[PDB]
Amino acid sequence: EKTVSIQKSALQELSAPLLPIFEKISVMPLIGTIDTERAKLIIENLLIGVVKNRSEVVLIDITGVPVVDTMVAHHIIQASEAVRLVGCQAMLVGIRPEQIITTNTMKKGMERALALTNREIVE
Amino acid sequence: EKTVSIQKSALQELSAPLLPIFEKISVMPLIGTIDTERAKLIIENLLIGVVKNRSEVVLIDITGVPVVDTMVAHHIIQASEAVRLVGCQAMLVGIRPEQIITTNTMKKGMERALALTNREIVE
Amino acid sequence: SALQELSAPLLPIFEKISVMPLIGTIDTERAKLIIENLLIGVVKNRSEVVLIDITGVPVVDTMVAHHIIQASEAVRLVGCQAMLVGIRPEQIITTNTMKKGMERALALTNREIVE
Amino acid sequence: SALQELSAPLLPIFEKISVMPLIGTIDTERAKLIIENLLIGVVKNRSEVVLIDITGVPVVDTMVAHHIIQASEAVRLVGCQAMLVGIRPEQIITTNTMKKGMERALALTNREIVE
Amino acid sequence: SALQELSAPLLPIFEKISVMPLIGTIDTERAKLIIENLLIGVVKNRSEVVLIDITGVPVVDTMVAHHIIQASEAVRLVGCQAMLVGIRPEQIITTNTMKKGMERALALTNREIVE
Amino acid sequence: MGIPILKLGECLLISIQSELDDHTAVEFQEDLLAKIHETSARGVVIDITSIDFIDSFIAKILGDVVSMSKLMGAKVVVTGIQPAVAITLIELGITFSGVLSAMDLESGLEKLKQELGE
Amino acid sequence: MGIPILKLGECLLISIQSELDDHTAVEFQEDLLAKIHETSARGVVIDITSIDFIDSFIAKILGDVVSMSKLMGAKVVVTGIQPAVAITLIELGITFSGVLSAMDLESGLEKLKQELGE
Amino acid sequence: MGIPILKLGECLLISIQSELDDHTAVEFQEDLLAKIHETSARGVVIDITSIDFIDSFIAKILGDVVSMSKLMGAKVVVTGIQPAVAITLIELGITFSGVLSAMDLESGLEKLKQELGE
Repeated sequence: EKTVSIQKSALQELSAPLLPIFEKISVMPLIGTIDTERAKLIIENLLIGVVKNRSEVVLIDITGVPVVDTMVAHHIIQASEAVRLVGCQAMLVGIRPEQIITTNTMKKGMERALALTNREIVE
Repeated sequence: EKTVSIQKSALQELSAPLLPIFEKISVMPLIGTIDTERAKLIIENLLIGVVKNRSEVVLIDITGVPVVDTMVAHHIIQASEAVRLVGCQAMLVGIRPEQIITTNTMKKGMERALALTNREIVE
Repeated sequence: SALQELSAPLLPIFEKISVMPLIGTIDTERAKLIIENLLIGVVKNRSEVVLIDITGVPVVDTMVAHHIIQASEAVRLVGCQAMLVGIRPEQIITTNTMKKGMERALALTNREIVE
Repeated sequence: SALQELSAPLLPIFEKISVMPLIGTIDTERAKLIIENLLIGVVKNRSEVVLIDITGVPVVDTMVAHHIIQASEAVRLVGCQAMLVGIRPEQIITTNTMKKGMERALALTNREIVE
Repeated sequence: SALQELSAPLLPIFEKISVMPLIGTIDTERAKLIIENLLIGVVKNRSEVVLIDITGVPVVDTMVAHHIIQASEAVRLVGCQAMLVGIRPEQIITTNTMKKGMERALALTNREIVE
Repeated sequence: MGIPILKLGECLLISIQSELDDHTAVEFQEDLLAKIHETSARGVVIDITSIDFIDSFIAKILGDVVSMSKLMGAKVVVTGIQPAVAITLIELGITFSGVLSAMDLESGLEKLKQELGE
Repeated sequence: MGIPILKLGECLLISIQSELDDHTAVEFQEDLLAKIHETSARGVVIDITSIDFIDSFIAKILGDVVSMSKLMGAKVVVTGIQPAVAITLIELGITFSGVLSAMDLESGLEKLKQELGE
Repeated sequence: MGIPILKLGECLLISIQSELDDHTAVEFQEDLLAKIHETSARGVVIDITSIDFIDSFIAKILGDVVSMSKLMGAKVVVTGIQPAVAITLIELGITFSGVLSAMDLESGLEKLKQELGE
């Protein structure tokens, strides 16, 4: 575990499609991975940034700290616009001891991404 | 002890943005990861078979074996007819000891990706 | 076993093929070529949706998807499985699902559907 | 043997029956009815155009023809032979051949074909 | 006497060739290319009306026919003989007559002859 | 004899009957090209419906006179290949692409005729 | 230090003067791709009008910077090739297809803007 | 050997990489004014984005061809002046009136193609 466990810290990507930049969080759910938003908000304004998905549709589960995940969803209203939260699993939404826009699936988020910035899918 | 090596293979996501398919790879293009293509192909027939975007813009660099990565571009003609290849690097294309569709970036890739599925993004 | 399962509509003859894992079943090449001029039909879908796997017989399979083109319209291998694309040590048109290859079939031969 | 000669197109899902006219092969009742709910098919063809003749089968082949009408809709027999219709004590829409049973099947579900 | 030919009609230059069966006259592609770049060269003709035949190597003549595409624009061999092609031991465009070899050359500059 | 050439409406519906000899094909090879040179045409429709056996040099000669009349400026087609002669082309590795095959002499006419003006 | 790049509305340009060695080109081959990373592009236009002789290894380099710049996304136009470079020296082991050659730099743009970018 | 000057459609796009001394400046001065009479032209776009330091013995040579070309019969534009070199131009003090410079070679050709020969 010399350089494998630190190269895999550089695996919280941010692919850059059409103007809403979307993310793909597969598996890094522990508290030690604080950088899933720190390597988002830094590189948010780096390119031209508008409303950003998260797309955590295959992830189980956040343990007891959504402070790093869903409290900071109010903090990308600052640099960028109002982020979504695409496709929570059924075991994930059960964890509610304690708003934000969400979407059932990944393609429907892009259906209302362009409704925000006034675009459609024609032809 | 060695739980780092598990969940190192399964970080090649296949999110479906507007239903062609999307993908993204980081810098791990070694020959031991044959799942860079055989885990994108088992899902390719599962969801809709229209054009794939690999988007390997951060991958520096492949070592000496692109015949597992550029033989599949002539092999997702099977079960998907199609394929592109988005944003190579300079030292990456420096490896040419020896067609398919390529594009500079994703926001110009997604334009002609919707040409094959015969749709526009306007207004 | 005389099983070939032609089931041919108006112009496009096609085929439904389960596991037939021997070169002794070469008659799916013989009966397919002989039926190609017994009716005037130019498109041939293939539909190998449930077939895994094959090792040493694409020499019958791909070449019979090559020598129809010298007698009719081109063919389309429909639904090559995920455990089949890796075994390609050596083109044509093809597709993914059976009903959408048929939708592509009329477009090459001057026909469309309406509702 | 254990075989299902059933392709999977759109809503006119059809079938093909070659010569297996023995009552032990009840899977043509099983692997059609149990596949019927797995994909939404409204109308349904048979195309038993080859096998001659039928003696102890067709009560199965007509209980299949009335376990689909109560399952979804509109089974239809396609092209019975000449010896096959000798003494049938046992309705169902039928037709003459496969290319024209489909156009009486698309027209049943209010869908059309132009050019 | 060193003379091979040239002409220069409206936009597309073209070149005549009478019978001269040898290889040592490589000037017919030298004097072609040193003048094709002078004026604004577009598609050009060869017109082997009287040429019977080049003996063993028109590879020098037919690979330079590729190399006009990299210089300015494509080329066309107008009216080969029935014996000049008579054995082919080894693409480009061609036409049988000069009167329609010129006609589908003005289409390559998108021009048509109205009355 | 044996090989007629008809010259119908800037098209050559040349047929091929039950002939076998490669020497007859060499006798045939000059007859097709010297016709289309002396009589200017634009598309040749060969027809090999009768032949069921071929030598290896026949596939070379019929592999020639398709590429021969292509170089003379004619979009030559091949109409009505039998199954058994199409069986023995999967072993002899000829590469009949760009030859524009057809189905029969009826549909083989308008398929070439749609590729020329009309 | 002699090879400029003067990009013009997502369409680059390349001037090339008289070279004498392939050690110049290896320092040059990295410079073209380093520019096409820094800016977006649709077609680079290489101009080699001022060259009358070419080293055979340099032809391997200029035949490579086509395919180094195809993968980045942009097209290429090798405009204004002289006779004496082309006639007996580009008969070597090239595979020049899909190259879209031109005649001069003014018309070389309108053989690219007619295809891509407009 | 020399400063690479190309041509575009009815315009000239001269680009400067670097210099040596006044001897290269008079050699470039003899290059441009001869070429603009060696062919026909109406607009020169001088690119000096790659220069960060210019001596007073050189700025008059770029003060010459910015005004000797107007009398020659073509309007000129010197796009992309660096901020380091732009200080010592007017710290010397020479007005570039009638020049109408721009920021980059794309936007430099916007005004010149608009103004003369719309």
